[PDB]
Amino acid sequence: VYAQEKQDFVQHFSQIVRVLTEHPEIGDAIARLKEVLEYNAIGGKYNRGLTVVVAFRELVEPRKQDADSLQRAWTVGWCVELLQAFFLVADDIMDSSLTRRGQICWYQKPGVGLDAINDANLLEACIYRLLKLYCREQPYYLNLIELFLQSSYQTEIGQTLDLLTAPQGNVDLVRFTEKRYKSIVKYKTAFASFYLPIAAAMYMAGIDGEKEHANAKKILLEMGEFFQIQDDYLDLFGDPSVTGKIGTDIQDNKCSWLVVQCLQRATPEQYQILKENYGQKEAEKVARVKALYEELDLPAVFLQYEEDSYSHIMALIEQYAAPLPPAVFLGLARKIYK
Amino acid sequence: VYAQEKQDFVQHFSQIVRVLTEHPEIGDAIARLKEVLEYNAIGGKYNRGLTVVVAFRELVEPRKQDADSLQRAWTVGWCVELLQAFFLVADDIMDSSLTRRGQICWYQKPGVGLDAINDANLLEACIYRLLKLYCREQPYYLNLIELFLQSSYQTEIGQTLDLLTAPQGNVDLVRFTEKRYKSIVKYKTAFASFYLPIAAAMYMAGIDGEKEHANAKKILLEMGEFFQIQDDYLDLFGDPSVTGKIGTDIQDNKCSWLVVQCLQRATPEQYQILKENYGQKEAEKVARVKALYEELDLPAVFLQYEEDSYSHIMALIEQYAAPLPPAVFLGLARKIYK
Ligand SMILES: NCCC(O)(P(=O)(O)O)P(=O)(O)O
Ligand SMILES: NCCC(O)(P(=O)(O)O)P(=O)(O)O
Ligand SMILES: [Mg+2]
Ligand SMILES: [Mg+2]
Ligand SMILES: [Mg+2]
Ligand SMILES: [Mg+2]
Ligand SMILES: [Mg+2]
Ligand SMILES: [Mg+2]
Repeated sequence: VYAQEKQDFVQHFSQIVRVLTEHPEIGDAIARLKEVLEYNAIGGKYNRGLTVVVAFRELVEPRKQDADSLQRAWTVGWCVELLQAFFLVADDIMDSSLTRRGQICWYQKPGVGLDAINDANLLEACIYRLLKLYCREQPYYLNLIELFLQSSYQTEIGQTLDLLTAPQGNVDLVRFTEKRYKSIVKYKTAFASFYLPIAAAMYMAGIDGEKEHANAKKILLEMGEFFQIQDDYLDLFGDPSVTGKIGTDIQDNKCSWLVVQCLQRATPEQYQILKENYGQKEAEKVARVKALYEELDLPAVFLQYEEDSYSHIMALIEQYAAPLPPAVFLGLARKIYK
Repeated sequence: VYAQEKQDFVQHFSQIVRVLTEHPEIGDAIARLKEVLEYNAIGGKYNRGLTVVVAFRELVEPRKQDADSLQRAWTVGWCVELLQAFFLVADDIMDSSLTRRGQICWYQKPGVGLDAINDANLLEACIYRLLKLYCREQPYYLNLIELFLQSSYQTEIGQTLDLLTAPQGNVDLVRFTEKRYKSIVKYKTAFASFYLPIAAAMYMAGIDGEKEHANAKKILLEMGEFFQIQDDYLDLFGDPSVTGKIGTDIQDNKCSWLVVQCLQRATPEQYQILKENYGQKEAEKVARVKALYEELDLPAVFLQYEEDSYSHIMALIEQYAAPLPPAVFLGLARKIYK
């Protein structure tokens, strides 16, 4: 059912690679592009890319869903997956991460290293190549170009706020507030992970109205915040065999949802333990932070937050879904809430 | 004269920064964006950015050069400078460079490091922000967006070929051929440094014809090749007080014009010296390579190549300038040939 939706989307990847890797001496760069694409855009759940396709099929009249229109829909879905790949290749370098999607991070691969910086930019370039190849004659062409560009700018502003609040070797507990946290996740995750795929399908369906996009945004940016909060919870308490990646938030001095909650509940003694042990590479210091989170019942605080968040997002769907089919937002809510 | 053209272009930078750095909690990210912009887009000769303005003034009828049209011209000129800044911030990381434009490389700055990866992407994002803010209602809007996107993709393919031919710790003398060299520079430099600013002004002047852009390209890509050959010559034989940067091509195992010329002229003994000493960090090995280049009269070979190249580019101007004013290409030829 959901795995069959997944299978149909994945089966289009081979064609995406062929169209992108189709001049001889430059063939070595194209062979490297193929390796970058295969290593990084394949191995995930493809939820963002699939959201484009599922939303498109639910927003466009079935008699208008011809072979070429569906081809454009899974191409844009794959552009969303490429945008995620570009950001994650770079994010893994800047966060000093080890693994991603069950394998070593592209930059950690022997023979890759900081050449991954240019590889990340190539993934970004592939989006606009695919949009030109498949959507240049469509009335929503410029809307899609501007949407991917604006989503990248917002993510990058978010990444800047994330990195500025997490300086290496500096105590930044005073800056780990709820207000700072909400602004970081709004920009670094909410815009590109949730608004982008639904907005892309909306534009392809000819739904270009400011009011409709603003209403969809009201639901989706709140869903984006939950998704990042769950990502911060899983960084420490998730199973790496399930998440496919090793957590680094504590070592990286990140303004995680966990540290924000810790500081709101900590006694003066607990604050001192957090101050002495946070943002450092020493395994025993990281372990001390985890023990403090468990002492403050942060896993239980997360489960209560997830319940309260799900009800809030469902209340936002009742308020702002119209005139779009509620199934567009309910499908996405089912996939992110566990 | 040329310094007054330069001064007028530089005086618009303060407005570019204000428009880009104009939401409070996110203010810290905006303050970082301002620091990235001031450190990296200021300190150069601004030749690419000025080329847009000079070409625009020479291609557009003076009665059509109103205040708003000129404002759009120096804004696009600054978008070209931003594109260069994005690529150079990243290139300095991947080439392990120390200095640029007379100061330490942005990534080498204490407190910056690999966060410069996101800073480079922010510079790239600023191009499309400025194009939307100043050119969205112009008929050449999409032509400019697609031109900057295509120029970035070609540069990135070029950067891939550059990095693949220069593996760290691997002997790659067999791959340092004239054919490989010509393909690397065509993509990594020629397209974005020479075709882009003239094409941008051409589109702003309403010159959008395939034939006209192809003719301009025939001159400009050849000029781009010369510029990269001079860049490779200056990497070793240039004065860092004049170039503003320290050479790393020998240490980085790069397919430089110098090593290509060395291999074409080397005796079996000289080839062995090059093989033992190229692509390594040891100062005495780098010195041994430089001595071999001087023994093979490569500085004299470069001066003869520069003379032969200047005559060839001037012959290309006589063939392909029409119907554009030859001054458009002659101005650029004067600034790059020393
Ligand atoms: N949002 C980008 C990637 C992350 O979610 P990830 O946990 O590295 O996948 P981050 O926590 O670095 O923000
Ligand atoms: N073209 C990009 C930058 C260079 O010219 P630069 O010498 O680093 O300025 P490269 O030699 O790395 O190609
Ligand atoms: Mg990360
Ligand atoms: Mg991160
Ligand atoms: Mg995370
Ligand atoms: Mg360099
Ligand atoms: Mg380089
Ligand atoms: Mg160089």
